[PDB]
Amino acid sequence: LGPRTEIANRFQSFLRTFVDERGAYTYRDRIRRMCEQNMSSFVVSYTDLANKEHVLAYFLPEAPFQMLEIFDKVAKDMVLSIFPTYERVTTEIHVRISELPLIEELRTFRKLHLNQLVRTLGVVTATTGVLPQLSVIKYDCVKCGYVLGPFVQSQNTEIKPGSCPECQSTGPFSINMEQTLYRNYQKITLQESPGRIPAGRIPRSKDVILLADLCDQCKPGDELEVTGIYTNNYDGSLNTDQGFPVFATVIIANHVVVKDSKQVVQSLTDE
Amino acid sequence: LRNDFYRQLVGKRILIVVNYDIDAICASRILQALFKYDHMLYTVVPIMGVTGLKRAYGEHQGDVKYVVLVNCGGCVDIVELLQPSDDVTFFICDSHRPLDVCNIYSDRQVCILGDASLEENIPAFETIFYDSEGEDEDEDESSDTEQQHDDSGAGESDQEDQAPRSRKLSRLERHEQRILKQRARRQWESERDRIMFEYTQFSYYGRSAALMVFELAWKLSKDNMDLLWWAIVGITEQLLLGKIESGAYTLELEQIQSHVSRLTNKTNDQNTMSASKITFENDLHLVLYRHWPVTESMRYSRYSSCQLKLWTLRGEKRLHELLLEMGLPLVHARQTYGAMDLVLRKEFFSMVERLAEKYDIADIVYGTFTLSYGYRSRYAAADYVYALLAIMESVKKHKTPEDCFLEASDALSRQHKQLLSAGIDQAKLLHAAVFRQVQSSLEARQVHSAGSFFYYVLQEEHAFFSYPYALGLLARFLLRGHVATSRARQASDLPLIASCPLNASEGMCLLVGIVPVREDSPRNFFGKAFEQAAQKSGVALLQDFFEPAVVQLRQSDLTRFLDSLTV
Repeated sequence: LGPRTEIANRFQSFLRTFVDERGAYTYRDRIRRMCEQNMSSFVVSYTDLANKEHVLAYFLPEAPFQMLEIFDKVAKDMVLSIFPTYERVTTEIHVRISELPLIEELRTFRKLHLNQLVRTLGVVTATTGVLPQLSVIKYDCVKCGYVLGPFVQSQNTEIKPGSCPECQSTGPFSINMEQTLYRNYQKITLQESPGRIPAGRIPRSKDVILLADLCDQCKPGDELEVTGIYTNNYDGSLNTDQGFPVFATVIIANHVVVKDSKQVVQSLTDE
Repeated sequence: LRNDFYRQLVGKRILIVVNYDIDAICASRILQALFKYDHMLYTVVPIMGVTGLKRAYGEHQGDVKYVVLVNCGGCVDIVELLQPSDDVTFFICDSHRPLDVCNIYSDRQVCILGDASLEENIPAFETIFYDSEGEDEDEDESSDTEQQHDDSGAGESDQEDQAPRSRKLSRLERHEQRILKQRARRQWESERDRIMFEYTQFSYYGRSAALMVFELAWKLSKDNMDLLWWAIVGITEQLLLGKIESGAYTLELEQIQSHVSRLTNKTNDQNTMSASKITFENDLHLVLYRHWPVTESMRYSRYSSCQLKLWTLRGEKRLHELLLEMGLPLVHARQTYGAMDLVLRKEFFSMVERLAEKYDIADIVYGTFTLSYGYRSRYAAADYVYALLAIMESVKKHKTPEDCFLEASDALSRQHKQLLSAGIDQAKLLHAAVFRQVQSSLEARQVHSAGSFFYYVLQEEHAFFSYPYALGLLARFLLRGHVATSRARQASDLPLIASCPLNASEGMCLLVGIVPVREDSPRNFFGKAFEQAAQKSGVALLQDFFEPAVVQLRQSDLTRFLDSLTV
């Protein structure tokens, strides 16, 4: 729109306009430094974001999903436009945040926190190993023997259009094991620390999702700080019910931070 | 010429191929071929030194009249070297050119291939041996010596007004009856200004050892592709215009291509396996584009490194940034270039040649050749020679010097190749062991200037640096190393020395001389320059090599010799 175009423009006229470190801003060059090491995990400052334009604190929680998407789109359209040399290897991006003036302990988050901006910590426990999932929907026709084609995918929902090279026909189908896009996976099970309990009873816990960029960093019993966001499996079997819906809650990680972080770590001041 | 003299060559001979060199083997195996062709049996030889040579001739105390040595000659009036030579035919073909005149003259037992645009040393014999002062080859007024000796009628003859020749001026006395000696020394010394310009200030190399030999055997109708490659090897050794000069590169682009391209024995049917006739392409002296990944071989050459300074981290940062603009993947930067995928490994040099124009390197690309035997793989221009130098493997068995020579000459066949990969491997491990010392010595600040030069000394023996080729290579990586980054622009131009321990040889503290930066044609003082201190104090020095730039001392008899050799 007129205004709904200006989101990406604000990012563009942010990353090379809001400048500190005595000139020659990070996000002028920090993105270059991300492309250099082949990471694709650029991270953003909420502090600096508010120091530029406060506006995108309220325009986030109504759908932080679309905020993050409309950001990383800008990272591509900048990178491959100025670094078309990049356009072989990965050519896909998403960004992170590390400034949220809040720690929500566990046993603190409830129905108001639904599907919006979050922070919390805890302790790791046993979880899964290393697996991928899918990323794109494509099958194979057999009435005409064609491909159904690739189809636009919703987060956990079916598509099934009639349009396809088989005279837009062939309701039935089969599926291949290739020509389709993949995505690593790993899980976590988060517990709360033995210091900040309610002083003597059993503790609480909920589970957390990490994604293909995010695996083989955690371990059982490790130190941590994560933004994450509040999930909802939208149906853990609604019907003629219990005395209670069998619902659950997860957090999906955007930016995980280790609070030990025993590697060579810090950025550089300019001088 | 020997389109006439070669027709002398049928009887017995001895073909000696003087101390280790790539000119040597390439120039000689062809002639071994030639000479078992016209049904001659002959003798090839390893040379361990001028004493090895002299005992060798001693062991061949026959009258083999067609004696042959190649890539040597400037040692003596070698009739003085080789007395029993009476009219024996020798042949010199050396590119160590600053050679004596008594070897040139005496048109008896030598081959004056005197052909050069320098007509500068014509009376160089017409006064040193032809004139003399205060001499005994003369007569006296008494009647007991009333015989005419070898009267040159010059200073070589008497100086007491007895000189029938020397008819330029007066007889009895110019200003005195012995002003003969005065003018003798006038010319003697005023033109030792030019004699000492020869052989006592500087040395160099000249031309090929064996491209002349290619043209020789070309006139007998031989299109031996492999002989083109062997001579290519002989030149690409010291094609290294920084090591020892080619010069003619942009002229041999006409010469050798004209030898080989114009005569196209098959213009339409050559798409075959065996020895599909040689090609030519413009590529690098990047070490070993082919069988290694980038990121190690982008790191051990000096010229790629010194201009971008990688033995510290920051060079790697800018390196990665230029891989960035290149957009090479790091994995791909750590798989062998051939082990890469296709399109990158095709377009690699295609891009690098033009967008390295803009970032601190200009002088990496060259003009050279390459070819297949078959379908195994596509060998490279120099990866023989850098496999060769790794065969100078001075093991303590005492046979391995000459044996490694014999092995090497048995290598460049199309047959023996299981060893050639061996040479590659040995070469690589040494090549990054080179780098392994530079960081240690630079940042330990071992760059001893000690006055008018830079200077190195080392402490114990490495099998790398037992022998001196590796030693010159050490000196010729550090030098650029240090002088890039520790200096202002004033003092980047001074020469270099380097000790070389030999724990093997009871303690001798070997040395090699090497020159300051970026003066290709202005070459070594050290044709003689070290010998100053040899005169001044003088202690157990050697000059055994026909290579000039080398000595061999005691373990510890150098430092005071050096303090004398300050100047």
